[PDB]
Amino acid sequence: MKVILLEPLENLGDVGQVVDVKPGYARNYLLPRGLAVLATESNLKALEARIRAQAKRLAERKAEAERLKEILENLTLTIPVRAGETKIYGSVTAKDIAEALSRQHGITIDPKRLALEKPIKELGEYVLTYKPHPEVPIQLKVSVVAQ
Amino acid sequence: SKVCEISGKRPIVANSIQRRGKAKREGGVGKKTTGISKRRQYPNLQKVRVRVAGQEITFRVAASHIPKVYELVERAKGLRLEGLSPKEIKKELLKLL
RNA sequence: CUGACUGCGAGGCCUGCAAGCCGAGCAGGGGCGAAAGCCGGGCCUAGUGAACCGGUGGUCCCGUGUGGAAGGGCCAUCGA
RNA sequence: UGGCUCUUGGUCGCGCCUGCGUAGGAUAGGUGGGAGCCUGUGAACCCCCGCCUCCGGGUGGGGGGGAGGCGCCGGUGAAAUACCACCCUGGCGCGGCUGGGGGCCUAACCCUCGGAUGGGGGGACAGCGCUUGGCGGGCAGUUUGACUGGGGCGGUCGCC
RNA sequence: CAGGCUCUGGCGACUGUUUACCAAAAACACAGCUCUCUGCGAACUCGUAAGAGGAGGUAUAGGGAGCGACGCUUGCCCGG
RNA sequence: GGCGGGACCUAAGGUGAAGCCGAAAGGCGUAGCCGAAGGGCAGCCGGUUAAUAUUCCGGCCCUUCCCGCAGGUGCGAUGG
RNA sequence: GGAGGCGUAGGGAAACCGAGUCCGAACAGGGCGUCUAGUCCGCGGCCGUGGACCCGAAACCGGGCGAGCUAGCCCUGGCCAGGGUGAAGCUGGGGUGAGACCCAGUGGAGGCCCGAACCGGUGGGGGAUGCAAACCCCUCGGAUGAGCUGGGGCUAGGAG
RNA sequence: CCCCGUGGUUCGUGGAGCCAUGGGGGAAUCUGGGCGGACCACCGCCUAAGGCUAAGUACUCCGGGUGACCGAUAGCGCACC
RNA sequence: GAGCCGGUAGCGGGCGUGGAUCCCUGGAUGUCCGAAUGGGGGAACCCGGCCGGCGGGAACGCCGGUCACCGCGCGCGCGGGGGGAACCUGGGGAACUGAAACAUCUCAGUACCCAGAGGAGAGGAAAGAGAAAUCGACUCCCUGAGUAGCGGCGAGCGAAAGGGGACCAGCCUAAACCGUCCGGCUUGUCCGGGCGGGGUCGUGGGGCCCUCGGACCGAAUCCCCAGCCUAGCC
Ligand SMILES: [Mg+2]
Ligand SMILES: [Mg+2]
Ligand SMILES: [Mg+2]
Ligand SMILES: [Mg+2]
Ligand SMILES: [Mg+2]
Ligand SMILES: [Mg+2]
Ligand SMILES: [Mg+2]
Ligand SMILES: [Mg+2]
Ligand SMILES: [Mg+2]
Ligand SMILES: [Mg+2]
Ligand SMILES: [Mg+2]
Ligand SMILES: [Mg+2]
Ligand SMILES: [Mg+2]
Ligand SMILES: [Mg+2]
Ligand SMILES: [Mg+2]
Ligand SMILES: [Mg+2]
Ligand SMILES: [Mg+2]
Ligand SMILES: [Mg+2]
Ligand SMILES: [Mg+2]
Ligand SMILES: [Mg+2]
Ligand SMILES: [Mg+2]
Ligand SMILES: [Mg+2]
Ligand SMILES: [Mg+2]
Ligand SMILES: [Mg+2]
Ligand SMILES: [Mg+2]
Ligand SMILES: [Mg+2]
Ligand SMILES: [Mg+2]
Ligand SMILES: [Mg+2]
Ligand SMILES: [Mg+2]
Ligand SMILES: [Mg+2]
Ligand SMILES: [Mg+2]
Ligand SMILES: [Mg+2]
Ligand SMILES: [Mg+2]
Ligand SMILES: [Mg+2]
Ligand SMILES: [Mg+2]
Ligand SMILES: [Mg+2]
Ligand SMILES: [Mg+2]
Ligand SMILES: [Mg+2]
Ligand SMILES: [Mg+2]
Ligand SMILES: [Mg+2]
Ligand SMILES: [Mg+2]
Ligand SMILES: [Mg+2]
Ligand SMILES: [Mg+2]
Ligand SMILES: [Mg+2]
Ligand SMILES: [Mg+2]
Ligand SMILES: [Mg+2]
Ligand SMILES: [Mg+2]
Ligand SMILES: [Mg+2]
Ligand SMILES: [Mg+2]
Ligand SMILES: [Mg+2]
Ligand SMILES: [Mg+2]
Ligand SMILES: [Mg+2]
Ligand SMILES: [Mg+2]
Ligand SMILES: [Mg+2]
Ligand SMILES: [Mg+2]
Ligand SMILES: [Mg+2]
Ligand SMILES: [Mg+2]
Ligand SMILES: [Mg+2]
Ligand SMILES: [Mg+2]
Ligand SMILES: [Mg+2]
Ligand SMILES: [Mg+2]
Ligand SMILES: [Mg+2]
Ligand SMILES: [Mg+2]
Ligand SMILES: [Mg+2]
Ligand SMILES: [Mg+2]
Ligand SMILES: [Mg+2]
Ligand SMILES: [Mg+2]
Ligand SMILES: [Mg+2]
Ligand SMILES: [Mg+2]
Ligand SMILES: [Mg+2]
Ligand SMILES: [Mg+2]
Ligand SMILES: [Mg+2]
Ligand SMILES: [Mg+2]
Ligand SMILES: [Mg+2]
Ligand SMILES: [Mg+2]
Ligand SMILES: [Mg+2]
Ligand SMILES: [Mg+2]
Ligand SMILES: [Mg+2]
Ligand SMILES: [Mg+2]
Ligand SMILES: [Mg+2]
Ligand SMILES: [Mg+2]
Ligand SMILES: [Mg+2]
Ligand SMILES: [Mg+2]
Ligand SMILES: [Mg+2]
Ligand SMILES: [Mg+2]
Ligand SMILES: [Mg+2]
Ligand SMILES: [Mg+2]
Ligand SMILES: [Mg+2]
Ligand SMILES: [Mg+2]
Ligand SMILES: [Mg+2]
Ligand SMILES: [Mg+2]
Ligand SMILES: [Mg+2]
Ligand SMILES: [Mg+2]
Ligand SMILES: [Mg+2]
Ligand SMILES: [Mg+2]
Ligand SMILES: [Mg+2]
Ligand SMILES: [Mg+2]
Ligand SMILES: [Mg+2]
Ligand SMILES: [Mg+2]
Ligand SMILES: [Mg+2]
Ligand SMILES: [Mg+2]
Ligand SMILES: [Mg+2]
Ligand SMILES: [Mg+2]
Ligand SMILES: [Mg+2]
Ligand SMILES: [Mg+2]
Ligand SMILES: [Mg+2]
Ligand SMILES: [Mg+2]
Ligand SMILES: [Mg+2]
Ligand SMILES: [Mg+2]
Ligand SMILES: [Mg+2]
Ligand SMILES: [Mg+2]
Ligand SMILES: [Mg+2]
Ligand SMILES: [Mg+2]
Ligand SMILES: [Mg+2]
Ligand SMILES: [Mg+2]
Ligand SMILES: [Mg+2]
Ligand SMILES: [Mg+2]
Ligand SMILES: [Mg+2]
Ligand SMILES: [Mg+2]
Ligand SMILES: [Mg+2]
Ligand SMILES: [Mg+2]
Ligand SMILES: [Mg+2]
Ligand SMILES: [Mg+2]
Ligand SMILES: [Mg+2]
Ligand SMILES: [Mg+2]
Ligand SMILES: [Mg+2]
Ligand SMILES: [Mg+2]
Ligand SMILES: [Mg+2]
Ligand SMILES: [Mg+2]
Ligand SMILES: [Mg+2]
Ligand SMILES: [Mg+2]
Ligand SMILES: [Mg+2]
Ligand SMILES: [Mg+2]
Ligand SMILES: [Mg+2]
Ligand SMILES: [Mg+2]
Ligand SMILES: [Mg+2]
Ligand SMILES: [Mg+2]
Ligand SMILES: [Mg+2]
Ligand SMILES: [Mg+2]
Ligand SMILES: [Mg+2]
Ligand SMILES: [Mg+2]
Ligand SMILES: [Mg+2]
Ligand SMILES: [Mg+2]
Ligand SMILES: [Mg+2]
Ligand SMILES: [Mg+2]
Ligand SMILES: [Mg+2]
Ligand SMILES: [Mg+2]
Ligand SMILES: [Mg+2]
Ligand SMILES: [Mg+2]
Ligand SMILES: [Mg+2]
Ligand SMILES: [Mg+2]
Ligand SMILES: [Mg+2]
Ligand SMILES: [Mg+2]
Ligand SMILES: [Mg+2]
Ligand SMILES: [Mg+2]
Ligand SMILES: [Mg+2]
Ligand SMILES: [Mg+2]
Ligand SMILES: [Mg+2]
Ligand SMILES: [Mg+2]
Ligand SMILES: [Mg+2]
Ligand SMILES: [Mg+2]
Ligand SMILES: [Mg+2]
Ligand SMILES: [Mg+2]
Ligand SMILES: [Mg+2]
Ligand SMILES: [Mg+2]
Ligand SMILES: [Mg+2]
Ligand SMILES: [Mg+2]
Ligand SMILES: [Mg+2]
Ligand SMILES: [Mg+2]
Ligand SMILES: [Mg+2]
Ligand SMILES: [Mg+2]
Ligand SMILES: [Mg+2]
Ligand SMILES: [Mg+2]
Ligand SMILES: [Mg+2]
Ligand SMILES: [Mg+2]
Ligand SMILES: [Mg+2]
Ligand SMILES: [Mg+2]
Ligand SMILES: [Mg+2]
Ligand SMILES: [Mg+2]
Ligand SMILES: [Mg+2]
Ligand SMILES: [Mg+2]
Ligand SMILES: [Mg+2]
Ligand SMILES: [Mg+2]
Ligand SMILES: [Mg+2]
Ligand SMILES: [Mg+2]
Ligand SMILES: [Mg+2]
Ligand SMILES: [Mg+2]
Ligand SMILES: [Mg+2]
Ligand SMILES: [Mg+2]
Ligand SMILES: [Mg+2]
Ligand SMILES: [Mg+2]
Ligand SMILES: [Mg+2]
Ligand SMILES: [Mg+2]
Ligand SMILES: [Mg+2]
Ligand SMILES: [Mg+2]
Ligand SMILES: [Mg+2]
Ligand SMILES: [Mg+2]
Ligand SMILES: [Mg+2]
Ligand SMILES: [Mg+2]
Ligand SMILES: [Mg+2]
Ligand SMILES: [Mg+2]
Ligand SMILES: [Mg+2]
Ligand SMILES: [Mg+2]
Ligand SMILES: [Mg+2]
Ligand SMILES: [Mg+2]
Ligand SMILES: [Mg+2]
Ligand SMILES: [Mg+2]
Ligand SMILES: [Mg+2]
Ligand SMILES: [Mg+2]
Ligand SMILES: [Mg+2]
Ligand SMILES: [Mg+2]
Ligand SMILES: [Mg+2]
Ligand SMILES: [Mg+2]
Ligand SMILES: [Mg+2]
Ligand SMILES: [Mg+2]
Ligand SMILES: [Mg+2]
Ligand SMILES: [Mg+2]
Ligand SMILES: [Mg+2]
Ligand SMILES: [Mg+2]
Ligand SMILES: [Mg+2]
Ligand SMILES: [Mg+2]
Ligand SMILES: [Mg+2]
Ligand SMILES: [Mg+2]
Ligand SMILES: [Mg+2]
Ligand SMILES: [Mg+2]
Ligand SMILES: [Mg+2]
Repeated sequence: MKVILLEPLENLGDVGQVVDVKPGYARNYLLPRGLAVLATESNLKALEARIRAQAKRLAERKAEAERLKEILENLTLTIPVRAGETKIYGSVTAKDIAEALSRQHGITIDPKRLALEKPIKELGEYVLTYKPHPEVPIQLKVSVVAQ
Repeated sequence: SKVCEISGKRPIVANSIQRRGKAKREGGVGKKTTGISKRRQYPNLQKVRVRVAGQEITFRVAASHIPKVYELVERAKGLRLEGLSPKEIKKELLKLL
């Protein structure tokens, strides 16, 4: 008797998988405890539809992030600050990088996503990863300049 | 020893036919019926307790139709059944047949 | 040497029925006899069992839309 | 009517190993492919351990050495050899799927608990459905002959 | 209105019970003896079942069978 | 109104919301209900009629419910 | 109204053939056939089928009706004159180291005694189209118990 | 649909199909499925597992019509309280 | 259309050509029991709830309305209950008897019990028949035919096709797809549940997608009427 699992179950199957078990183990254990539903036609259509919708929103995320990456990499964020020699008096942070990318170019970007462990305290040309979506990293070249 | 609540399966009346001798196909003289009596063939009735809308429903259903019952529960996923007594829920499920 | 025959059987004994009994002769292929002939078991009178059901061998007659098969029929013999 | 585990049994899926005549280098599974394969995916050979021992070996290994060795050739028998397949003989270890057993689990099912979408106990047994064989005057339907100096008992029953 | 008595046997220990309407007994019952079943959702009985009785009891208890106060006893045969 | 019975109570049993079982008919079943010669409840004597009386009448008692008055108290139940 | 029925062809298990056909190798011999009927209605005799000339069982089966008689049980009430015997215990005494136990008194036990009511029905006589489809007289058994009895209830036919 | 136990049909296990189904197993959607008497091939017929449908048919409590039916022991058990 | 107050005369009183008695139809009244149904109950009796009225009426009593249970449908509506001589279908289902015993067989799916329906009931539009290169729902009568077959191949049991007749009628759903309302949470091209549209076939039909074409039938339901029945008249 084929069933659709609801949770990952040890030595039996993964969540969402269609497995084959004795009718007693399903009627008197899996289905009561809400661990699996009957593999009927209706909820099989439902599972197919949920997989379709999940892959659809995943493709939406990856395509939106690919468009956003096509936006960047063809630009250099130039941030003027006050600095003496190569050391900056203040510090350019992710919040400041975001304020710059929204004031010029006009891109509202998530500052928490920008991989930046310590505030930028020196001048020059940097490359930082943005990562809006895993496996889709974005290289941003920022020119921290003075005056 | 009663009725299936899903298929309506009822006890039937069959005959017990006692036979002796060798069959003609096996080179024998033939089967001689040495007695017929009446007897009852009941369904394989069993109890099936399912949870529906929070209430416990019991079904006295023949074994051969245990899956059918679960179909009903599936088909009951779109009914206004909250608060109703077990008997009313059972009537609803049977009306879904 | 195998007539302890196969295909028949005029005509009778007996007799409620059904049975039981004797049987010349015609043909088929035979046995013995030089031949005439004889041989269809046993000097004779007991040594037995009707049908129904089924087994075996043969036959190739019927074969449930057609061709086959299943199952039966017919000939022979078995199970009192 | 289910979960787990152990244990044996059967079959397949792989890893596989295993096969002993005269003769013949030695212990030749079979039918083929087959005239070359193999070594830093480190050689002829040296010792220690499992394994099957037809008492000769076979083979998995390890370390040293660290680059040689076996085919076709011919000996040779029915079949003759490196190397590559497929498949048998029998064995083992993982596994499929099961047939028995042993052990455990709870959730079907059963019992119970001022408390019940629960707790506790039994537990896939018991009960019950269909089927198999058996026991079965507890009960039911019937049978249990004729002749005959009455019947019974004895004797008789067809044929010469 | 109101016991005849005594001696001595058989059977049943006793008071009881029974063939309404031919048998009141020596028959049945009986306390008591033994064998046997039953661990409790007991065995067993009634019922197709549900459910009851057993028992709101628990082996010093419940079912079955036999024997039948009590005294003294109750042997041999397990092949069917 | 006072005796007996009902407008009170329960017993075996009967019925029977819930619930369980059975081809049908129906069978069980806690609660509740019904169920009396049991529990509970207030009348005794005498007279009178052709025929009735603890029933009409006479004398002397008594109960229940409704309303009102006064006094008194946390009153109040199918539950304890 | 011609659907259909009977008759006009039989023989053969049939295939099939046909005044013939069957067994058979047979043109042999025999079986059954062929040398023509029929059919419809009325009536009568007898037959098959129905209850079949009429009356009669003991019985079998299905569904109901009965425990106002009787058997047992359950619930609730009631009745048993009078007399007799005198268990345990208690009390006092005797006894003893203490006891057992002995004696007197008190006590009022029992499927104990006698015997009415009440429940029975031993023996005899009567009765025998009876007073009576089980009675009458005499006598006799039990009568505080396994006693009797009123009312209300339950169990029935292969069942109680 | 197949197997096991049966019922129905003329069919009593018979060569036993067809219709139905108590138990066990258990499909497919026209290239699908059932039947034509085990079975197999060919050739046909048909379209299951949802439901309804007058009329022609059965009966006589009742009303009426008619008897080579009865005539008070007959005729319904009752002519009648 | 002249008598009348039943069978029923009498006593004692009345009515009718101003149309009585009598007959047909509708209506009113209809105590108590009974499916009996407010509750109980030993049928025709007993005892209540609520609203309204009566008596001097609060206690007591009378009056009128109303209150059982089950099923279906959003406290309220509709339906159900029981009876009926036979006839009908379904669920159960004997035995004597026959076989000159008896068990398979017969009697027989009869008797009876139970549930249900109706003036009828059942059945009915082919997953049929069976060999006809064929028929065309079902029911009923005749025939086929005591044939085919069944059967301790005993006793016995007993079809269908076909043909002749009576009658004559065919339909609605499920599913594909489409729409809508509702709610489930696992948020959607989702699943489920109502309703609407679409659709009903065997020469297979239907849905969807293209491509061409744009009134005649007619109920079994409803309305009206002839005819008929329930008194009579010449
Ligand atoms: Mg049997
Ligand atoms: Mg046979
Ligand atoms: Mg044979
Ligand atoms: Mg037979
Ligand atoms: Mg059960
Ligand atoms: Mg279950
Ligand atoms: Mg099944
Ligand atoms: Mg199954
Ligand atoms: Mg002769
Ligand atoms: Mg003769
Ligand atoms: Mg002879
Ligand atoms: Mg010759
Ligand atoms: Mg010769
Ligand atoms: Mg010669
Ligand atoms: Mg010669
Ligand atoms: Mg010669
Ligand atoms: Mg001769
Ligand atoms: Mg001799
Ligand atoms: Mg001689
Ligand atoms: Mg003889
Ligand atoms: Mg015979
Ligand atoms: Mg015979
Ligand atoms: Mg034979
Ligand atoms: Mg032939
Ligand atoms: Mg042929
Ligand atoms: Mg054929
Ligand atoms: Mg061929
Ligand atoms: Mg052949
Ligand atoms: Mg043959
Ligand atoms: Mg043959
Ligand atoms: Mg024999
Ligand atoms: Mg099992
Ligand atoms: Mg355990
Ligand atoms: Mg436990
Ligand atoms: Mg447990
Ligand atoms: Mg446990
Ligand atoms: Mg089991
Ligand atoms: Mg016996
Ligand atoms: Mg007997
Ligand atoms: Mg008999
Ligand atoms: Mg019989
Ligand atoms: Mg005999
Ligand atoms: Mg005999
Ligand atoms: Mg005799
Ligand atoms: Mg004699
Ligand atoms: Mg003589
Ligand atoms: Mg004489
Ligand atoms: Mg004798
Ligand atoms: Mg003699
Ligand atoms: Mg002789
Ligand atoms: Mg003496
Ligand atoms: Mg003596
Ligand atoms: Mg005695
Ligand atoms: Mg005694
Ligand atoms: Mg005495
Ligand atoms: Mg006595
Ligand atoms: Mg007597
Ligand atoms: Mg007597
Ligand atoms: Mg007596
Ligand atoms: Mg008598
Ligand atoms: Mg008597
Ligand atoms: Mg006497
Ligand atoms: Mg007596
Ligand atoms: Mg006596
Ligand atoms: Mg006596
Ligand atoms: Mg003793
Ligand atoms: Mg003892
Ligand atoms: Mg028991
Ligand atoms: Mg019993
Ligand atoms: Mg029993
Ligand atoms: Mg019980
Ligand atoms: Mg109990
Ligand atoms: Mg008990
Ligand atoms: Mg008890
Ligand atoms: Mg006990
Ligand atoms: Mg004795
Ligand atoms: Mg004795
Ligand atoms: Mg002594
Ligand atoms: Mg002793
Ligand atoms: Mg012995
Ligand atoms: Mg022994
Ligand atoms: Mg011995
Ligand atoms: Mg009173
Ligand atoms: Mg009152
Ligand atoms: Mg009362
Ligand atoms: Mg009360
Ligand atoms: Mg009461
Ligand atoms: Mg009852
Ligand atoms: Mg109920
Ligand atoms: Mg009770
Ligand atoms: Mg009283
Ligand atoms: Mg009283
Ligand atoms: Mg009083
Ligand atoms: Mg007084
Ligand atoms: Mg008086
Ligand atoms: Mg007074
Ligand atoms: Mg006051
Ligand atoms: Mg006070
Ligand atoms: Mg307070
Ligand atoms: Mg107080
Ligand atoms: Mg109180
Ligand atoms: Mg109070
Ligand atoms: Mg004829
Ligand atoms: Mg021939
Ligand atoms: Mg001739
Ligand atoms: Mg002739
Ligand atoms: Mg003539
Ligand atoms: Mg004639
Ligand atoms: Mg004759
Ligand atoms: Mg008759
Ligand atoms: Mg007659
Ligand atoms: Mg006659
Ligand atoms: Mg008679
Ligand atoms: Mg009998
Ligand atoms: Mg008998
Ligand atoms: Mg009876
Ligand atoms: Mg009594
Ligand atoms: Mg009595
Ligand atoms: Mg008393
Ligand atoms: Mg007295
Ligand atoms: Mg007394
Ligand atoms: Mg006294
Ligand atoms: Mg006394
Ligand atoms: Mg006294
Ligand atoms: Mg004294
Ligand atoms: Mg004392
Ligand atoms: Mg003392
Ligand atoms: Mg004393
Ligand atoms: Mg005394
Ligand atoms: Mg005294
Ligand atoms: Mg006494
Ligand atoms: Mg006494
Ligand atoms: Mg006395
Ligand atoms: Mg008495
Ligand atoms: Mg007497
Ligand atoms: Mg006497
Ligand atoms: Mg005397
Ligand atoms: Mg005298
Ligand atoms: Mg006498
Ligand atoms: Mg006398
Ligand atoms: Mg007498
Ligand atoms: Mg007397
Ligand atoms: Mg007397
Ligand atoms: Mg006396
Ligand atoms: Mg006396
Ligand atoms: Mg006594
Ligand atoms: Mg007593
Ligand atoms: Mg009494
Ligand atoms: Mg009584
Ligand atoms: Mg009594
Ligand atoms: Mg009883
Ligand atoms: Mg009873
Ligand atoms: Mg009875
Ligand atoms: Mg009887
Ligand atoms: Mg009877
Ligand atoms: Mg009897
Ligand atoms: Mg008996
Ligand atoms: Mg008995
Ligand atoms: Mg079958
Ligand atoms: Mg059959
Ligand atoms: Mg049959
Ligand atoms: Mg046959
Ligand atoms: Mg058949
Ligand atoms: Mg077939
Ligand atoms: Mg079939
Ligand atoms: Mg089935
Ligand atoms: Mg096709
Ligand atoms: Mg196919
Ligand atoms: Mg079929
Ligand atoms: Mg067909
Ligand atoms: Mg065929
Ligand atoms: Mg075909
Ligand atoms: Mg067809
Ligand atoms: Mg019509
Ligand atoms: Mg008439
Ligand atoms: Mg006349
Ligand atoms: Mg007369
Ligand atoms: Mg008369
Ligand atoms: Mg006269
Ligand atoms: Mg009449
Ligand atoms: Mg009469
Ligand atoms: Mg009058
Ligand atoms: Mg007058
Ligand atoms: Mg006058
Ligand atoms: Mg009227
Ligand atoms: Mg009433
Ligand atoms: Mg009433
Ligand atoms: Mg009222
Ligand atoms: Mg009532
Ligand atoms: Mg009022
Ligand atoms: Mg008032
Ligand atoms: Mg009034
Ligand atoms: Mg009123
Ligand atoms: Mg009705
Ligand atoms: Mg029937
Ligand atoms: Mg019937
Ligand atoms: Mg039914
Ligand atoms: Mg019976
Ligand atoms: Mg008869
Ligand atoms: Mg006969
Ligand atoms: Mg007979
Ligand atoms: Mg006879
Ligand atoms: Mg019979
Ligand atoms: Mg007969
Ligand atoms: Mg029959
Ligand atoms: Mg039947
Ligand atoms: Mg009848
Ligand atoms: Mg009715
Ligand atoms: Mg009609
Ligand atoms: Mg009709
Ligand atoms: Mg109809
Ligand atoms: Mg119908
Ligand atoms: Mg159709
Ligand atoms: Mg014919
Ligand atoms: Mg025959
Ligand atoms: Mg028959
Ligand atoms: Mg016809
Ligand atoms: Mg026709
Ligand atoms: Mg006509
Ligand atoms: Mg037509
Ligand atoms: Mg929808
Ligand atoms: Mg929505
Ligand atoms: Mg849906
Ligand atoms: Mg939808
Ligand atoms: Mg198409
Ligand atoms: Mg229509």
